[PDB]
Amino acid sequence: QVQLQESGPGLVRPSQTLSLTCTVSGFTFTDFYMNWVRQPPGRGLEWIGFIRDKAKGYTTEYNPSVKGRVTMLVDTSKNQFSLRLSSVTAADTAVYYCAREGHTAAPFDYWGQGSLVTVSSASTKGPSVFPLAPSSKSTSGGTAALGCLVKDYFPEPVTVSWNSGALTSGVHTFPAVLQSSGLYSLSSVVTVPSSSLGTQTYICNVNHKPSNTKVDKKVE
Amino acid sequence: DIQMTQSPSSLSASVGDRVTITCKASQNIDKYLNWYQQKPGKAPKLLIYNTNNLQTGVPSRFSGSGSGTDFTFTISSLQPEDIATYYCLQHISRPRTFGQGTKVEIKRTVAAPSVFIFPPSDEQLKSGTASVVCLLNNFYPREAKVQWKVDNALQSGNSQESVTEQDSKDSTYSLSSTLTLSKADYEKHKVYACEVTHQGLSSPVTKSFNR
Amino acid sequence: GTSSPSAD
Repeated sequence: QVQLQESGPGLVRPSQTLSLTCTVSGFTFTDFYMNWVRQPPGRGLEWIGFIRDKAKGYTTEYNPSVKGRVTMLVDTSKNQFSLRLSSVTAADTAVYYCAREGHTAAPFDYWGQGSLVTVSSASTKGPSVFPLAPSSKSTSGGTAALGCLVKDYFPEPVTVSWNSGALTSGVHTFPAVLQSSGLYSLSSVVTVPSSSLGTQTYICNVNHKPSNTKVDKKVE
Repeated sequence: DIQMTQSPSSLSASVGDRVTITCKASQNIDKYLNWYQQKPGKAPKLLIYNTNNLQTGVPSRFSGSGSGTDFTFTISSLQPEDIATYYCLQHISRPRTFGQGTKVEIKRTVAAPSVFIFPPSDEQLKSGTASVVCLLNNFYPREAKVQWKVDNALQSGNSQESVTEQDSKDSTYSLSSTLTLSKADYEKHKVYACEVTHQGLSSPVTKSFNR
Repeated sequence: GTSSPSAD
């Protein structure tokens, strides 16, 4: 089980320094290079650079596109690679990935989940969670729809799971919309059997990492 | 830098079709051209490396060819789970550069939405705001019209909607429309309705509730 | 390792 995981998404102020960590396990990470690639929301991919392996002393190559603002580190005692990008601007808002170089199949054979970093001077705001209860007005051929409304947060993203990860089938976690206030709202809905509404419990687990706000809400 | 240009930028095909995407480099890249598949919200995944080598576990329906400046990626028989954006990537020299990507979408038969409506929660009402949610589940095609009615008066400028990406199993779309009013405004009317019109519906479907 | 010529 090769695993890569970027540190949590969140805000960076303009002209300040973005910092991320890429925590790895399941392979001899000191035998492979590690790349960083980013993807500006709604745009394509950009290779930022790579850090080499133990044999090469972890020397680096960066894209001239970020020329001089980026450094890439390793802390072998922590199974971690780090990315630092200084003096950020609006252009640096993106989902940042660490991607293993690989050996035969290369480059980028394994990727982390990615971490959205938003450049902004605004303050973070954790969401409110309200239930969308199943009812007669949400009844279709024996199935029932239910969900949770996740409102008034900034910035993206928010993570929603159901029953701590045990419920994944039939879930629709809609793209957020931007409200007039500048805050985002989303709904996450699940269609289940109407017959077991009385015996099964459904809980939406909402995690707005940028604000370290975790909310659990039972949908009755 | 080597610039990579992909074509087309997007396309729609039926399950079973042969799909061919092209990638051109501004200058030679020998064989060092890889292809990645990415689904909305998920990281890219390596499918093919160095023109035509399938990554372990990748289905045999994917393949690639070409050399020098001109390359192709082919899905022999498109499957529903294959909808994504596909990127080419040259790595003969630094900086490594990606194509702009090709979004592969599926056309299928018409599927009507199942419509659900949700009144505002007591919790939210407590707060001072009243959101009413209309859900349209699993329809195709993506084009659909929602119309909010509050005692038969067509509403304007108090709702927001968003549509999902295409489903990887049934190739459908879902849409959520949210009407937001103040509690005060919410407690002025009785019948809150969501009118859905869609190609898979003989006549518009309504879902409403009396406050 | 890498088989990529741009790695080194």
